[PDB]
Amino acid sequence: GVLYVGSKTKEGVVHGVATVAEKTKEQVTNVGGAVVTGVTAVAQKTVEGAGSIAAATGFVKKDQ
Amino acid sequence: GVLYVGSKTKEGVVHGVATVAEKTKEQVTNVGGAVVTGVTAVAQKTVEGAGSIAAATGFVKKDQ
Amino acid sequence: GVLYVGSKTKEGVVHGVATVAEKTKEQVTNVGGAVVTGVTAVAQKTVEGAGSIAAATGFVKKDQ
Amino acid sequence: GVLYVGSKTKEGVVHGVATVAEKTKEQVTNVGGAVVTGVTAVAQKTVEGAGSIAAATGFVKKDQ
Amino acid sequence: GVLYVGSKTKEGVVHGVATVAEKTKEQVTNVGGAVVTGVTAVAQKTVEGAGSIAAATGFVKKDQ
Amino acid sequence: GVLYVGSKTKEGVVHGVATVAEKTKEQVTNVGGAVVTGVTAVAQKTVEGAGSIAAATGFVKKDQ
Amino acid sequence: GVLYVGSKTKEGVVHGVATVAEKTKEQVTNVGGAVVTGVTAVAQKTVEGAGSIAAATGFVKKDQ
Amino acid sequence: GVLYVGSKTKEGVVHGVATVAEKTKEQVTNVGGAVVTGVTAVAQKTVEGAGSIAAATGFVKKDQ
Amino acid sequence: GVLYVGSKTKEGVVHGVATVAEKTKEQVTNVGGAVVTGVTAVAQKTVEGAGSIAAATGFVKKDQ
Amino acid sequence: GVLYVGSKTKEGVVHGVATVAEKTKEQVTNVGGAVVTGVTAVAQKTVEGAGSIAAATGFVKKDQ
Amino acid sequence: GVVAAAEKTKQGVAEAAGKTKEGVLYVGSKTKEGVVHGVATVAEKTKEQVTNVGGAVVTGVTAVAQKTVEGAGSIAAATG
Amino acid sequence: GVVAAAEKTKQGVAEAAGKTKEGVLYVGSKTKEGVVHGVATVAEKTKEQVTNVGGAVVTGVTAVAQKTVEGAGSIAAATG
Amino acid sequence: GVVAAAEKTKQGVAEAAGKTKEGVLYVGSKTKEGVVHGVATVAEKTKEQVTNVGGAVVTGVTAVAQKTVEGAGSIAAATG
Amino acid sequence: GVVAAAEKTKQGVAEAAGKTKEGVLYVGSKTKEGVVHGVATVAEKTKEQVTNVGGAVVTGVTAVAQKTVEGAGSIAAATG
Amino acid sequence: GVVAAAEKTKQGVAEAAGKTKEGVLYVGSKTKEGVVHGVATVAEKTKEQVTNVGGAVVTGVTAVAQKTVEGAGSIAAATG
Amino acid sequence: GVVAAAEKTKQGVAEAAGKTKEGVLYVGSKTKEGVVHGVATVAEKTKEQVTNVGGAVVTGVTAVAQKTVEGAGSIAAATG
Amino acid sequence: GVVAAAEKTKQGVAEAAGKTKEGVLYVGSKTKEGVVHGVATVAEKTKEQVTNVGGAVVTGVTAVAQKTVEGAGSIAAATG
Amino acid sequence: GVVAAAEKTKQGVAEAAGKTKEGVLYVGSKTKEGVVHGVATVAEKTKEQVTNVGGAVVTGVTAVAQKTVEGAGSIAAATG
Amino acid sequence: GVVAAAEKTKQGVAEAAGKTKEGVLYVGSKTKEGVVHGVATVAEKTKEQVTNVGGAVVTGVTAVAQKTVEGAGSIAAATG
Amino acid sequence: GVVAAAEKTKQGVAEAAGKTKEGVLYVGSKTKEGVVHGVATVAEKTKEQVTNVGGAVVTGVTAVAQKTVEGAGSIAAATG
Repeated sequence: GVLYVGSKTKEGVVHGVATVAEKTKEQVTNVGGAVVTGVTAVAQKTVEGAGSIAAATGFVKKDQ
Repeated sequence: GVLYVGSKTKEGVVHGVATVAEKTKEQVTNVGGAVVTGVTAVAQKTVEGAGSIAAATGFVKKDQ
Repeated sequence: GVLYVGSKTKEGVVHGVATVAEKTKEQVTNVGGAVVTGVTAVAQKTVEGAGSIAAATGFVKKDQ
Repeated sequence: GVLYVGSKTKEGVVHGVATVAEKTKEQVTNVGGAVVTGVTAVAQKTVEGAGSIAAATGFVKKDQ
Repeated sequence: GVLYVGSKTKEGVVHGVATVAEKTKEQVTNVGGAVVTGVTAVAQKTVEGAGSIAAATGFVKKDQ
Repeated sequence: GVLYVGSKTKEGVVHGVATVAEKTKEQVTNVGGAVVTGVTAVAQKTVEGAGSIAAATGFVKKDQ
Repeated sequence: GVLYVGSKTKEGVVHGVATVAEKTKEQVTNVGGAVVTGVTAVAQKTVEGAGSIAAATGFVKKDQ
Repeated sequence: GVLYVGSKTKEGVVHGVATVAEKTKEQVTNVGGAVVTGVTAVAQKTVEGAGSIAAATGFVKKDQ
Repeated sequence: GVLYVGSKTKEGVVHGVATVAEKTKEQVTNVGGAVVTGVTAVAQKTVEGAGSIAAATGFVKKDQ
Repeated sequence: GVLYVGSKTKEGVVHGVATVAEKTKEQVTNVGGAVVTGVTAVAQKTVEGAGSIAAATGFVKKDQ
Repeated sequence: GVVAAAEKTKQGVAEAAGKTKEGVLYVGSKTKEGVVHGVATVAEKTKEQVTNVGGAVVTGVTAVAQKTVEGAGSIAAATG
Repeated sequence: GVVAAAEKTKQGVAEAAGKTKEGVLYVGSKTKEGVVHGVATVAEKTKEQVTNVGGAVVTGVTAVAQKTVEGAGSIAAATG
Repeated sequence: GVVAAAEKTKQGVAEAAGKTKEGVLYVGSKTKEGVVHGVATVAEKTKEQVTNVGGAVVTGVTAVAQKTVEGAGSIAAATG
Repeated sequence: GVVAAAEKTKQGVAEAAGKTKEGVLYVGSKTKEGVVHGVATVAEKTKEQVTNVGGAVVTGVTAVAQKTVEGAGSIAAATG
Repeated sequence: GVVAAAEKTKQGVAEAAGKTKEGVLYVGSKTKEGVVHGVATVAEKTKEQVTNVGGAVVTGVTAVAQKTVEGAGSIAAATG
Repeated sequence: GVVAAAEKTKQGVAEAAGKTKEGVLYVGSKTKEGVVHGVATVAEKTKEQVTNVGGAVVTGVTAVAQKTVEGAGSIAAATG
Repeated sequence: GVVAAAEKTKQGVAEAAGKTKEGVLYVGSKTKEGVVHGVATVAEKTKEQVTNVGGAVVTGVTAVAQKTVEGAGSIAAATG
Repeated sequence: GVVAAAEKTKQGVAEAAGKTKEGVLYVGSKTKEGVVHGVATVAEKTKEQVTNVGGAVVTGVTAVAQKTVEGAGSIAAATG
Repeated sequence: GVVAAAEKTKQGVAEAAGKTKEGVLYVGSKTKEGVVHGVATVAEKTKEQVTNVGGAVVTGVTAVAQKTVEGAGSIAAATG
Repeated sequence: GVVAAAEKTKQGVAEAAGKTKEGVLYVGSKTKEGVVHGVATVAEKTKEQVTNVGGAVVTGVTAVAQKTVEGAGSIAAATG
């Protein structure tokens, strides 16, 4: 039989994200559009199937 | 038979996200759009099926 | 049988992302478009299937 | 049988991304287009199947 | 049987990307086009199948 | 049987990319075209199959 | 049997790319074309199959 | 059996590319063409198959 | 059996490319053509098969 | 059996390319043609097969 | 002295400050000192025998973090 | 003195400051001192025998982080 | 003195500052001192015998991080 | 003194500053001192015997990071 | 003094500064001091015997990073 | 003094600065001091015997990085 | 003094500066001091015997990086 | 003084500067000092015997990088 | 003084500068000092014997890079 | 003084400069000092014997790069 002593496994992982912002100046003017300027960390693992969205941020959907 | 002694497994995990913002200035003016500027951490694991949205932030949906 | 003593495995992983911004000035003016200017870390692992979007940020979809 | 003692494996990994921006000035004016100017780290691993988008940022889709 | 003692393997990996920008000035004016000027790190590994896009940034798709 | 003691293997890897820009001035004016001027690091490894795009940045697709 | 003690192998690798730009001035005016002026590092390894594009940047596709 | 003690192998590798640009002035005016003026490092290794493009930058495709 | 102790092999490699440009002035005016004026390093190794393009930069394809 | 102790082999390699340009002035005016004036280093090694282009830069293809 | 002033604004913020001194900050930081982790073993037959006479013996997995301000620190000490 | 002033703006921010001194910051930083990790072993028959008389013996996996301000620090010490 | 001023703007920011001194910053940095990692072993029959008389003996996997301000630091010391 | 001024702009930023001194910054930096990593071994029969009398002996995988400000630092010391 | 001024612009930035002094920066830098890595061994029969009397002996894989400000530093020292 | 000025521009940037002094920068740089890497061995029968009396002996894979400000530094020292 | 001025431009940049002094920069640079790498060996039967009496002996793979400011530095030293 | 001026341009850049002094730059540069690399050996039977009495002996693969500011530096030294 | 001026241009650049002094630059440069590389050997039977009494002996592959500011530097020194 | 001027051009560049002094530049340059490379040997039976009494002996592959500012530099020195 199979033995697993002290074994580690990572699948779809995100680890260690550091960010710093000192004395920064930002000016935005948006009209009917998207503007994104932030930290985003996403991890997904799908065994089977379809139509799985892990994350959706800052979007403008206007389908017809 | 199978033995698992002291074994570890990660699947779809997000770990360790650090952020700092000191003395920052931001000015935003939005009209009918999306603006995102924040920390976002998302983790998903789907065995099967479909149509599974883990997270949706800062969006403007106007379907017809 | 198979033995796994002290074995490690990474599949679809993102690790160690550091960012710093000191005394930076940014001015944006968007009209009906996309502007992205932020840290983004994404990790995916799909065994089978289709139609799996891990992350979607700063977009403008106007299908007809 | 197979033995794995102290063995390591990386597949689809992104590791160690450092960025610094000091005293930088940026001015953007966008009309109905895309402008991207940010750190992006993406890692994917697909065993089988199709139609898997790991990340999509700063886009303008207007299909007919 | 096969033994793997202290063995390492990298497949589709991106490691060690450093960037610095001091006292830089940039001015952009875009109309209905794409402009990209940011760090991008992407890693992919596909065992089989098709139609797998790891990353898509700063694009303008207007199919008919 | 095969032994692998302390053996290393790299396949599709990108490692060590350093960039510096001090006191640089850039002025761009784009109309309905593509302009790219940023660091890009991409690594791919495909065992079999087809139609796999690792990265696509700064493009303007208008098929008919 | 085969032994691999302390053996190294590189296949499709890109390593060590350094770039510096001090006090440089650039002025671009594009109309419906492509202009590229940035660091790009790409590494690919394909065992079999076809239709695999590792990277595509700064292009204007208008097929009919 | 075959022994590999301390053996090294490179296949399709690019290593050591250094570039410097001090006090340079460039002025470009493009109309419906391609202009490329940046560092590009590409490495490919294909065991078998066809239709594999490692990198494509600064192009204008208008097939009929 | 074959022994490989401390043996090295290079196949399709590019190594050591240094470039400097001080106080240079360039003025370009392109109409519907290609102009290339940048460092390019490319390395390929193909065991078998066909239709493998390692790199394509600064081109204008208008087939009929 | 064959022994390889401390043996080196180069096949298809390009090594050591240095370039300097100080106080140079260039003025180009292109119409529907190709102009190339940059460093280019290319290395190829093909075991068998056909139709393998390592690099193509600054070209204008208009087949009928 | 420092002076700040915002006028005729829909949104405004005026901040002024004299002498200032920042402090230490630790966000998401890890520190290990004297730690042992990840020890895996597989055996069929193990025999261990220790025989001590008038001495000091330390054995097994062990982590220590001593901090002796005055005097002698030792893991094992045997002074006759 | 420092002076800042914003006028006739829909959004405005005026900040002024005199002497300033920043501090230390640690974000997402790791530090190891005296650490042992990743030790894997496979054996069939193990025999270990230690025989000490009037001495010091240290053995096995061990991590130590000593910091003796005054006096002598030693892992094993045997003074007759 | 420093003076900054923004006028007749929809969005404006005026910042002024006198003397300034930045501080240390550590983002995503790693440091190892006295560390042992990645030790793998495979054996069939292992025998280990230690025999100490009036001495110091250190053995096995070991990591140490000593910092003795005054006095003598030693891993193993045997003074008669 | 330094003076900055922006007028008649939809977006404007005026910044002014006198004396300034930057500080140290570490982003994504690694440092190893006294480290041992990647040690792999395969054997069939191992025998190890140590026999010490009135001396110092150090053996096995070992990492040390000593920093003695005043006094003598030694891994193994045997003074009669 | 330094003076900067932007007028009649849709987007403008005026920055002025007097004396300035930059600082050290480390981005993505690595440093090794006293390190041992990548040691692989394959054997069938190994025998090791050490016999010490009143001396110092150091053996095995070893990494050290000593920094003695005043006094004598030695890996192994045996003074009678 | 330095003076910069931009007028009648859709986008403009005016920067002025007096005395300036840049600092050190390290991006993607590596440094090794006292390092040992890549040691591979294959053997069938190994025998090692050391016999020390009142002396210093150092052996095996070893990396050292000593930095003695005042006093004598030595890997092995044996003073009678 | 230095003076720069841009007028009647859609995009403009005016920069002026007085005295300036650049600093050191290191991008993608490597440095080795006291390093040993790439040592491969194949043998069938190895015998090693060392016999020291009142002396200093150093052997095996060894890398050292000493930097003694005042006093004598030596790998092996044996003063009677 | 230096004067630069651009007028009536769609894109313009005016830069002016007084005294200027550049600094050192290192891009993609390598440096080795005291290094040993690429040593391969194949043997069937190896015998090595060292016998030291009251002397200094250094042997094996060795890399050293000494930098003694005041005092005598030596790899091996034996003063009676 | 220096004067530059561009007028009535779609794209223009005016640069002016007074005194200027360039600095050192190193791009893609290599330097070796005290290095040994590429040593290959094949043998069947090797015997090596060293016998030292009250002297200095250095042997094997060796690379050194000494830099003694004041005092005597020697690889091997034996002063009675 | 120097004067440059471009007028009525679609693209123009006017540059002017006073006193100027260039600096050293090294692109793709190599330098070796005290180096040994490419040493290959094949033998069947090798015997080496060294017997030193109160002297200095250096042997084997050796590279040295000494730089003694004041005092005597020697590879081997034996002063009675």
